[PDB]
Amino acid sequence: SSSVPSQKTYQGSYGFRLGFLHSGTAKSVTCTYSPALNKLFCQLAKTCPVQLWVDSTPPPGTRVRAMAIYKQSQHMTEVVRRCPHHERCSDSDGLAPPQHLIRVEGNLRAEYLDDRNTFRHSVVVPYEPPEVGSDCTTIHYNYMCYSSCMGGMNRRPILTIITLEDSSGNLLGRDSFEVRVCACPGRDRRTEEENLRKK
Amino acid sequence: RIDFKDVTYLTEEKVYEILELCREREDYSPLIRVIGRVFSSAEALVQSFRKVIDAIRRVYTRLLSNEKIETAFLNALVYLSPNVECDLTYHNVYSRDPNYLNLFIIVMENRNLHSPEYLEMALPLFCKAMSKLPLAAQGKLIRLWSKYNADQIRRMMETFQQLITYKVISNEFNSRNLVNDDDAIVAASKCLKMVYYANVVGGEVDTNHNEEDDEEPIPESSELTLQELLGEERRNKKGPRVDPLETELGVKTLDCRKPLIPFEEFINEPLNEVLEMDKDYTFFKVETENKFSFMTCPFILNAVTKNLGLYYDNRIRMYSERRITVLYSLVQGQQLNPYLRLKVRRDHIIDDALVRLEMIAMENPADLKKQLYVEFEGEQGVDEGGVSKEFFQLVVEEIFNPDIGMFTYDESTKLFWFNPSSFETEGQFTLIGIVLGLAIYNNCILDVHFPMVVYRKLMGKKGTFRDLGDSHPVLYQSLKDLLEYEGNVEDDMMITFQISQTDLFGNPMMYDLKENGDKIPITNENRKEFVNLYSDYILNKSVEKQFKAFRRGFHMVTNESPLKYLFRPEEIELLICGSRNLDFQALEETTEYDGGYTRDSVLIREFWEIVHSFTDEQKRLFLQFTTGTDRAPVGGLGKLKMIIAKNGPDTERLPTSHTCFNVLLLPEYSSKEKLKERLLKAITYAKGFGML
Amino acid sequence: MFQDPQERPRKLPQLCTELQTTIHDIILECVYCKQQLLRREVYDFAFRDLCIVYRDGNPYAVCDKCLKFYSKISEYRHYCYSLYGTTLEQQYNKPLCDLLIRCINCQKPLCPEEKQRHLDKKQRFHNIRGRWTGRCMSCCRSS
Repeated sequence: SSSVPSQKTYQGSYGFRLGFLHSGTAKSVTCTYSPALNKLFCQLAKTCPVQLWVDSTPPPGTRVRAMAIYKQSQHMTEVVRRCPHHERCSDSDGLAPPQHLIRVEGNLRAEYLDDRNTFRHSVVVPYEPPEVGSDCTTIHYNYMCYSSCMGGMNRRPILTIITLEDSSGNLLGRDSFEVRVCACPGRDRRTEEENLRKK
Repeated sequence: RIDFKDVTYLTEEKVYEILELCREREDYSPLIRVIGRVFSSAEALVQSFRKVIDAIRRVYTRLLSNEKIETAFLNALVYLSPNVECDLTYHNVYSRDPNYLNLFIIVMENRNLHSPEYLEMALPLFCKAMSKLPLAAQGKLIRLWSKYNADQIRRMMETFQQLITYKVISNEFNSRNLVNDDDAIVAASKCLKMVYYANVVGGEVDTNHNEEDDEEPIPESSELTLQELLGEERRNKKGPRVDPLETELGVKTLDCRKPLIPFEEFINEPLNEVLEMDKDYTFFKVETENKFSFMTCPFILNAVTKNLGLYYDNRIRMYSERRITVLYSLVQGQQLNPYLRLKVRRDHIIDDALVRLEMIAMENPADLKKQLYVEFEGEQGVDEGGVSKEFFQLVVEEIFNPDIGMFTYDESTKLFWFNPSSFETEGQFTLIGIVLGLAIYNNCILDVHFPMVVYRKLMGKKGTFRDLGDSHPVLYQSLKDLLEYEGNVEDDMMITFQISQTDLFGNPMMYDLKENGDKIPITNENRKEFVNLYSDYILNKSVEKQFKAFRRGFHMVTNESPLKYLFRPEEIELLICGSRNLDFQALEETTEYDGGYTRDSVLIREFWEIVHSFTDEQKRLFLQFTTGTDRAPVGGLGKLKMIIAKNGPDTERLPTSHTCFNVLLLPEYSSKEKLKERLLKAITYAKGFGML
Repeated sequence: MFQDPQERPRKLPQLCTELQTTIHDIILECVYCKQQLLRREVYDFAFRDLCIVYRDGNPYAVCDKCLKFYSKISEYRHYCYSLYGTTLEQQYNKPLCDLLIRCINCQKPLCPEEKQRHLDKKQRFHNIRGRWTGRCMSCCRSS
């Protein structure tokens, strides 16, 4: 079946992870992050990256798979599907298959993998040192997907859990992942913070 | 008439043909025009002498067969340099093409510009254009200086130094005009720094001979890993800073072992004794990058000025700690004593210090760095240093006294060392460390005979051939003799791998470096491994625990302070032990008088003459008898503040000097024979009386 | 109770899930003030993006009132690059953020309205080791 790994926190001895930048909760300021609830509201099809760093020099060269697993269990086994409106329309770059939400623009070393372990095409994420030392790693990921296309869209969140495959038998890369494309792309975050802090 | 404008770059054959044509026509004007055209632009020199290397080696010999070429050279080198400034500030020429390191080579190979007429606008402007250069080009140029003979690199370092001397004699320096606001002197200093790094690379530098920091899990201060709680990772701490060129070459000032020329040579005294460091420290630590911090050159400054900077660091440290603690007591309401009042008994001083200072240091290791206000029991008063000085000296002497068995003495070099194989308690070697740090920070002489090894491995080093040749150079010479021994050691002395190892009771204990140390014969097919293993085990790995405790104490009294590289191993000694050189003229010119007696008094003149009647040994023994230390204070006899007061009239009642304040209250006597006899008796009975 | 080195949790809202809790059932204990968690303290901890590390094995949180207690000690003692030129633009490959650091005074990575708040004063800026710290809304005036 489409069993999913547990939601844990496995960083490791060497600390490579994201780092997010906050500039305010203005209407037009979407190059930011939710400091409290750890939520991404960045505008769709917009360039909103905020800086990049890494500890010293992690060894790159191997691609690590990462599948966008849902949260609610009634469709935990569901296979992620691109929006039919985006699938049929000619809006991609041609190389992007009409079955993936992944638009690799913050990096260049990620390719779609037709994984048949659970009938789920799990695209790999670029495991590379960003800028090799600086401040607040934020790899640029912007998704163009509308999840209310009266089909298998069933508006819902998808979480990009990182799975590391290498020479060793251990699977690494378990962080506080966050990927959303539906509902409001950017805008402010104070209102969602307030209406979620009461629940 | 041929203008010779069909040729734009100079080579050996073409210049030879030009010279032949000029000689045949007996006219130097075409040659002057050609040389001016060539030296009017940078690209002409860029394409010049392009090999299809001895051209620069041989052509310059025949350039100097006349006189009219030097007048053209002067204005050519005045004009050319600003073009190089334009081509170096924002042009990235070295990035575009590595074939750019010929211009300054040609400009600098001529060993004749050093005439004083050039060194007003020709070579100073060349130095201004040399100040800016891509950071890899500086290193690449330095490689060829390093891989070269010592004589000519020496010659150019004196020509740069005498240029520096010429300006510092010419230019004026004061508070409103420091020695840094002038760009020419700063640029000359930078190029001299380049020559410095070349010369240090010339010596037999070393990096494997650097003992790794076998630091125990020192009690951390939660404000260091609070940052890791703030969200960062294990920070490469912004503490100790390193010169960028040191990173480029992988060469540190500490790495030098035996240089081609003594490092004292680089000390530019005319600049050095006109330099102020009280505000130079501010220019340095905050790192304002429009000025040059001469501490970045740890070679152009001497003992006194660096020590002034270190003291200023301690002063600003105490200022910051008080600024923090006033608000700490305002809010948290906790009581802290800024004075390090180590109030102890008269005979339990060591153990009282153990039970108080270590406790006050575990809470805050920066408390050791503070100022100490010693207050004994039975006497009271404002301690200006006399009680502190006697505390320090009695601590050292009782530790020097073999009643504890932890400080040993050798008559070969008159130096005090630790016990090689003691079984001490780690607290015993912690008051030595804290007292030593205070002496470095109390501006007080600490009578001690620590060799260079202490001040070196206390800096982060190991010790080497010359460091071994400080206590027992006889073993050094014995192994140096065996170094060139081409015979068979096995068939001559059949000595095993082990030799000996000293202990407390003198027993020749069993100690094999490896397994079967007494069963492995000496092999002559290799000697360097013997050298390396000896330089390891006989120089370290024997006082690991005890000296580890001592070094821990010193590092916890001074860890956050610019002391790791400003002072070389051969430099912190003068801060506490005393100046080796004993020049009496310094004492004469630096004299402070009191007691109401005029400086022009004949009595003082004959007293000084009586002192002159003594020799160097007698002078130093007199200094030991009076001041209490056998060496002159920091800065020698020309930097202290000695006080001459009056005890009373001409009478032999009680001639006594206030040792607490180092005031020589010598009685005023008329007859000279009585003065000579009394002084001879005082010299003969100096430390046997037990007064000091 | 969490002695795993490689599995160390970072964020308290991130730890909110695997502790069998939706948003408001976390109960832990601090270290530097030795007290139970506070809802406002949880909000402020989420307002500064800390990183919980285990103390003597037990991972514990950090309070809010202790903000200016172990941080004010290192704002006037150690000093380094204090310019807005190239003083941290070439010594490292990637220069810097827009104006974000790991702050010591405002203590969150970047406050929204703190870009020019210091610039309006120009009184001994505390650029410590090259970090452009600012001031937060919880410590604006004298409290």
